[PDB]
Amino acid sequence: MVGLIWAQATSGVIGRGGDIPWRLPEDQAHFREITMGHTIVMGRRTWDSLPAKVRPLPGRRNVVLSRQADFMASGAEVVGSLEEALTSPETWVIGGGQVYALALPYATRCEVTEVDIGLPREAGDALAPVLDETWRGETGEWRFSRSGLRYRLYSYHRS
Ligand SMILES: NC(=O)C1=CN([C@@H]2O[C@H](COP(=O)(O)OP(=O)(O)OC[C@H]3O[C@@H](n4cnc5c(N)ncnc54)[C@H](OP(=O)(O)O)[C@@H]3O)[C@@H](O)[C@H]2O)C=CC1
Ligand SMILES: CCc1nc(N)nc(N)c1C#C[C@H](C)c1cc(OC)cc(-c2ccc(C(=O)O)cc2)c1
Repeated sequence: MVGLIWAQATSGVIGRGGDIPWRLPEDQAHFREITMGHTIVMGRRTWDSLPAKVRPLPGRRNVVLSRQADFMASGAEVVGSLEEALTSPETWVIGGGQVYALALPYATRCEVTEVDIGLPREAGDALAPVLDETWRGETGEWRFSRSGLRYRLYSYHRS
């Protein structure tokens, strides 16, 4: 089972300028709940965006995709191909834009957080993948953050 997990603005934006363009603690707990104890796979750019205190993400086997055979990352398994990255029975792909696109055909689950923020797409943004009709989805009820942000969770499956 390969799953994708991401948080997006309604527009589809998941990243801009190498960061996630909002703060949503409740989403972080959700992310932790889904991924804990499992292998997580991420692109090198997403690995870089992790704060040092949380790099590698603890309690998870961190796998980082890079075409750089040189690339070093303490606490992470650096691999040069997707095949090398998806060798765990339950694998969660945690970003970013490039790697969601690469892993999407391998995926049978998506766990999506939608953030109700005004954030129209700009050229060069990292974007969420588009889920087509092969997917079946359940839409969660809207929640309000601490904070000021409305958000909701989707669970998507295909067999
Ligand atoms: N909102 C969310 O849920 C999330 C948001 N983000 C955001 O996403 C953005 C980063 O995503 P993105 O810019 O798309 O970059 P990625 O995080 O997807 O990493 C891209 C890198 O992955 C490596 N790579 C890509 N394809 C391959 C391949 N086929 N084989 C081997 N290595 C490969 C390369 O690393 P190299 O260049 O070293 O070869 C490439 O530069 C940031 O803004 C981040 O904050 C990230 C995760 C989740
Ligand atoms: C929490 C954000 C997030 N939400 C969802 N639903 N899917 C995702 N794939 C990511 C993501 C991501 C990137 C890798 C990221 C960036 C970041 O910048 C501060 C922090 C985290 C992060 C995730 C979990 C934990 C934790 O378990 O304590 C800490 C930091 C994770």
